[PDB]
Amino acid sequence: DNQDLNGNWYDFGDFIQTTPGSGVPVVDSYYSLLMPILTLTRALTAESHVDTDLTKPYIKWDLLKYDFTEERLKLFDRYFKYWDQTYHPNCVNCLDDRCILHCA
Amino acid sequence: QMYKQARSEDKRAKVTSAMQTMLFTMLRKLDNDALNNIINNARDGCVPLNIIPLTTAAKLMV
Amino acid sequence: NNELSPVALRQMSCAAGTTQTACTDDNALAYYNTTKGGRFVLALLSDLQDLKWARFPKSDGTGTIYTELEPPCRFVTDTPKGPKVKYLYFIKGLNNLNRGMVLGSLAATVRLQ
Ligand code: BEF
Ligand SMILES: [Mg+2]
Ligand SMILES: [Zn+2]
Repeated sequence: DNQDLNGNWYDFGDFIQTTPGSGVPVVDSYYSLLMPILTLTRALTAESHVDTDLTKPYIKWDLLKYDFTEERLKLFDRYFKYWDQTYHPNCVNCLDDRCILHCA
Repeated sequence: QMYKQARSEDKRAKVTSAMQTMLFTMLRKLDNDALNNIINNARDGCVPLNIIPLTTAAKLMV
Repeated sequence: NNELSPVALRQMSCAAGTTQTACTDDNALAYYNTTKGGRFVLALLSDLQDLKWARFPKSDGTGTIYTELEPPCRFVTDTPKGPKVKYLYFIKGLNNLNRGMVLGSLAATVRLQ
């Protein structure tokens, strides 16, 4: 509720100050509450284009490609950079059944 | 109870010879010039199955 | 009004280690959270600048454990009596919430510039 519908932020009244270089953004009820809206509104539909531009044509992928692990780890860094929990693109490296549910 | 152990083995030999007569008739049908040309351009030899009829088939049904 | 740690924490005691091996009897200091669960110290500090692992004592009998550290971040941490440099390593594997409570308690309620 402190980010209007343009992306601008604005209540800095419950923030503390530390030594520069060590700041801790706590984003865990911001991403989790927002999650069901990221697929209803189809947010990441501009990532299928040739420069992430909704005007330029689609990306023509190699037809024999099936891994997509180096592009799954680059989509996590671009939008969920400060989400502090290990993300396993292939859930065969997960640690229990509460990690499979997180990483899937 | 021994006629029934015989019956079943005779039957086990009639299905074991029917799947064999299939997996060797659906194999003589692979234009192995257009199929060994994508298993070769593959990084390790694994390809998705959804692109085999799409790039190595001779007939189309619409 | 999401507030971080609306109630403060306490406790500072015991030791930890500097030489994965040594941790002879007294090395560095552990900070906070008796942790309802039992004992879970959130953060760690030191008077020195060399600490790889730390056998920080804990309850029961198997209290010995390698409470190792990670790349630190130092602060002036001016003691009210005078200046004193203290390098803050965080417990390996701490999450952004706990490092918020720790930082909030030892900075806003303590004398740091
Ligand atoms: F988030 Be308000 F400025 F208390
Ligand atoms: Mg507000
Ligand atoms: Zn996982």
